[PDB]
Amino acid sequence: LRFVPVDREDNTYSYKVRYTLAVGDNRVLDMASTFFDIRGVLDRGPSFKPYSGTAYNSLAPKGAPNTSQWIVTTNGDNAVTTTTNTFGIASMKGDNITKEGLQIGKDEKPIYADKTYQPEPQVGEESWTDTDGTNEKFGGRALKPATNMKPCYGSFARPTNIKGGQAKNRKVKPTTEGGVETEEPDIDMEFFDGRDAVAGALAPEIVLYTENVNLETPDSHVVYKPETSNNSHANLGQQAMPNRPNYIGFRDNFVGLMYYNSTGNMGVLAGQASQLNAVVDLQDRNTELSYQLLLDSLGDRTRYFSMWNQAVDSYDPDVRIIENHGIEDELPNYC
Amino acid sequence: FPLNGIGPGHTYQGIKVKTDDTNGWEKDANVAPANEITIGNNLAMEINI
Amino acid sequence: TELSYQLLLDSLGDRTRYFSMWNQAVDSYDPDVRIIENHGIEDELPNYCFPLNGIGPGHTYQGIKVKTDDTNGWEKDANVAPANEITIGNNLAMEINI
Amino acid sequence: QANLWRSFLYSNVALYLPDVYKYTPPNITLPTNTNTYEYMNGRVVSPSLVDSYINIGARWSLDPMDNVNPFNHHRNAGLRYRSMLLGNGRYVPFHIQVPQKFFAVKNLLLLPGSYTYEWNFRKDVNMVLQSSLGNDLRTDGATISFTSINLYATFFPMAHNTASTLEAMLRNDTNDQSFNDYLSAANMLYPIPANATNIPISIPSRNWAAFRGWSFTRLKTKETPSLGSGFDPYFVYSGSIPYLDGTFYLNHTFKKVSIMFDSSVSWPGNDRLLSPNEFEIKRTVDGEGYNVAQCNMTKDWFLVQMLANYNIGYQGFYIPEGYKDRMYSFFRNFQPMSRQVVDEVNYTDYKAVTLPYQHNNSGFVGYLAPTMRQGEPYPANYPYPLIGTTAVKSVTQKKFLCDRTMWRIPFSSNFMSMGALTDLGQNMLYANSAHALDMTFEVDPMDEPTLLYLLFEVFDVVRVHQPHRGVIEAVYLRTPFSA
Amino acid sequence: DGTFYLNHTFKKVSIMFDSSVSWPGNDRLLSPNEFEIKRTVDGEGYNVAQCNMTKDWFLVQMLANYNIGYQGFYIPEGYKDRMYSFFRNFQPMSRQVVDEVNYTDYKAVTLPYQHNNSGFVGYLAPTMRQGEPYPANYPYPLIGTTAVKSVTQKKFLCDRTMWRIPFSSNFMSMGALTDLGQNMLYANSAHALDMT
Amino acid sequence: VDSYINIGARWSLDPMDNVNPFNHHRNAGLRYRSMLLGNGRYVPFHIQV
Repeated sequence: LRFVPVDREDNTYSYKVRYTLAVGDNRVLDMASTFFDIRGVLDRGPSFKPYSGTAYNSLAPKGAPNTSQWIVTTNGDNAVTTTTNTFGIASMKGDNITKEGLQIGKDEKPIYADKTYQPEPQVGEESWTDTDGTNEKFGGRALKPATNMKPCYGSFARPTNIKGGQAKNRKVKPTTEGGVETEEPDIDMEFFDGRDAVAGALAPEIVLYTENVNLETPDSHVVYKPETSNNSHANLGQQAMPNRPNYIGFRDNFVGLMYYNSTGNMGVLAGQASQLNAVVDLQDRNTELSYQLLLDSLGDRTRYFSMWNQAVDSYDPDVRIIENHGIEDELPNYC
Repeated sequence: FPLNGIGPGHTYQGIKVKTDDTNGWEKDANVAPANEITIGNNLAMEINI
Repeated sequence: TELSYQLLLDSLGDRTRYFSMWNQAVDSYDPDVRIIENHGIEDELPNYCFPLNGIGPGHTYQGIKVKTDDTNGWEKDANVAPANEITIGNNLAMEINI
Repeated sequence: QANLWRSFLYSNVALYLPDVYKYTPPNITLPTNTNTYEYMNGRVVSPSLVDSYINIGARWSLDPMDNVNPFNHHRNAGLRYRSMLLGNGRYVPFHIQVPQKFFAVKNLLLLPGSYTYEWNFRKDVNMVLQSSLGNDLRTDGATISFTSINLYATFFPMAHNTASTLEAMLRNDTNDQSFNDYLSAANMLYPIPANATNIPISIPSRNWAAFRGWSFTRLKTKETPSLGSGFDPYFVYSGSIPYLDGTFYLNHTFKKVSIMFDSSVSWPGNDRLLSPNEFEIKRTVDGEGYNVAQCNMTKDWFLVQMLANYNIGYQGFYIPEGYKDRMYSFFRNFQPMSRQVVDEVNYTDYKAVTLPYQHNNSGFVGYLAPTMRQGEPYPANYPYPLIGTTAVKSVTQKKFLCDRTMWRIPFSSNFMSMGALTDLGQNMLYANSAHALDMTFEVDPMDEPTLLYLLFEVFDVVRVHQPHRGVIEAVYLRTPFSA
Repeated sequence: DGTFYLNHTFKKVSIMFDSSVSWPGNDRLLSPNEFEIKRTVDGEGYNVAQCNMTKDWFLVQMLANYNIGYQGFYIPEGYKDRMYSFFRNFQPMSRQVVDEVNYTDYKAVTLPYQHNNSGFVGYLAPTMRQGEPYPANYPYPLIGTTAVKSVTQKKFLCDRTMWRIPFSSNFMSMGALTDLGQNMLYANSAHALDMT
Repeated sequence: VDSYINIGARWSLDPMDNVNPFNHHRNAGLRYRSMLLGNGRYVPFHIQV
């Protein structure tokens, strides 16, 4: 049988609840069979991290950056921002490139890469016997210099379309006829050629789809970064480390959720015929410790009961005292 | 994988479309003459842990 | 009958021990496979693989000693080998997350 | 194998070192609050502090680790289980069932009638929530809000006739239910100032009847909150509270315990110990012959602890049976340890190389940071070979660890728990005379404020009477140290 | 062989005697006429163990197996908690998932369009690496300063065990011959039993 | 089912929930009974039932 509170009070750090425990006639009640049901909301906070490592690009080398661009200002006699200094990889292979990007198939009519999602960063050549030297055509994606340089390890950018494209929208499209601006993705196409490419032998070989994303590192921090500024060649080699784990949850046996051994916050159990309170409590007593030792005594303390949050605290015995047995490494290992 | 993620690359120069009568490709000059980009997949070695 | 024996022999004894006579080896599953504990991955420290000789490929170098003549320059030293292979910087390495 | 071992050692020891052993990496600005998660996530510990060769071939816990709380770890199975019970997300609506823990009303058989039931609940995140890092959750944006709290109660559908007979028989004066608190000790907290090693305490003259003994352990004021305050504004710690959950980890820091009665007589005296007037818990540097278990604990202290816990010691020493060796017991957690270290004085070729000047695994590890490899392959200068044909002169170190347990000094003539009411508890001199008790402790100094937890074993009983319908009367009695 | 693994698939159990009366009736449960094993989507307040099981079902299972529930809930001693018992295999679980409706910036990216560890893993197959190092679009961060709106899911698993509904007045195994087994109405009268 | 599946959560996969968990090679009893006969495809056996 459930009892709805007859009075409730909220304070700054206390929640006062009052009930009317009515035991019916020809009945008994064991107080050990009674409990409080608490339903509420919890915001654990930004310090919560119930795991080790990173969830994004875990296999990446901790110094490996994405395909990203930086600006080389280098103003000499005049302000000549060189710019478009690029560093990365292009992994998709197409048949040809004319002006519209990477051709990805045919239908006569050649189909071209959709700038919103193509080229997919998750695809590439299928076998190691690529044997590619015959003037191939390759395409990829890159990060515009307007996005902050970050290691690949831990990098996340939210999707902005059903196809997985993470590009933002560039609101700066003011129509010249006094009309409202129009949203569209900030995806641009840059073309590259080889080293000699003197006068006429200028045919593109890599087409990169530069873009801007909502880059963020939600479970890792940078542990090495040379210059406080951003978007420099030196910043390609910043190293990243995962955030420390922090498991946040309710205490064992809900110790602390109820008030004990406080004279100003003392619980009340009284029959209404009188008003005298049968609960007298002192500040020299420890109720929580008494329950802990009791429930140690009456049962085994490695088993877990989810009802009372009955999960003892412990530590790894190999971490408190260190067994340095050495390392069994007689056999060499190779890659 | 290599320390920098991708393996050794190649030198590349930026080029933009020609706005003149001939629609070819001329050297673009807001682009660096030496951009190191790798084509294909990166370098890797295999191990059975 | 089979279920009756199974529950009986559960009741009368412990069911993790194995007896080869009656093929008495209960079926079970890995508790970490039925319910997945995704604790993450303790991978703070980088791991590297290095060339067999420790350092990577090097470069050829010749010994030179200071000049005891009037001009204090550098002449070829000749107790030194013309081709000493020494690597500058750090060695070669590849990264792996074990 | 080397990489797996190094990863284990780093992620489980090096990141948990005290902040004196860490530095702030350059180009990085960290909050001034040392209790913030950002500060702890932004400091860098040199991996070479705890490396693959640390105490090679030895069973030894690190000395800096010895005074650090071991339950503030992500290897805590209970804590990580309780974290996963709520879910993996930062935002969670919860639904929990909380028990009643008061010793007087957690097992009472309530009779028919109408009663008023009332209690208070905390909203402080630093009290209701636990974190493995111990950072201040108040300043890190944790919030808890209660929507509705209900009380559930189940009844045995007993036959009405037998039930009526039960209330009829249970409303008499001789059928009053009686309960006692399991700990049954009066709790006293005493401050230990920083770097202080001597803490003397004084209790004025009072009756000492029904004394079942002492129990004492060390705590940390940063971890232990102020008792009785509805809200403690100086609590900046969200980790384990040993004062409340029993996870004690500083028992080894004691040196000796001295008991004086009436400021003149000594307890127990009567030359019952090798050191008759005090209790030498551990005796380092010395070693004339009064140590046991291949550690630094003294024979008398081991005998006293064994007799107090398992009644063992007068007829030989042996491993107690498991059903007495509970988790919070002594023999379960007693861990002797020993190791060898180089001889500074007698080794003629000794040099004191500092941390930035030690190279081992050089060229394949980072330099003072968990960063990329750098260096040359070169022979190591660290550590000193303690084995082999060229082993160095050595000196042995001994110590012991004893966690989640309380030191106990029982108030009996033979230190054995023959009964709850000790023999000296009903002794004539302690029956009617009044004595003032003086104690003096000796502890290993530490650079943080500490609190000496003292339990005066008493009898804490309550007699609850329900003579008519809807009437409860409870009569309390604490003996001694009465309310 | 007794290796049962689909006990959680039940929703509710209804018992009808003579097509008119309900067992056990007598308003002995919060849901008097049926046995609500689990109650998802709902949650007015009749769930326990931080999972989706109802209070009444937990009480019934505990009383049937270990005679526990009338005088508090506690872990049964091991020599009753055999391998094929209830408390041994009861596993409450809970998790958070992204809020589709309320998260304003939600996109439903399909499997072939999700890239994580891209450039270091294969594409939809346990094959060679292929791709570019690029920031991931999967999954949604449920922690951190930029955590997304979430909705909680609850369920439970209970293997190698049988749900039990005993034929006793107080659901307790006082003896092999149950009290209602020797009851007059079930002694000589004939009844047709309906279950749903 | 990748390394980030329900990161930091205690959760069994929903498709896995209706699949028989004892049909696994982590079955200790089954693999023990398989090894009792031997490692070969052909085996003469001798059992007591």
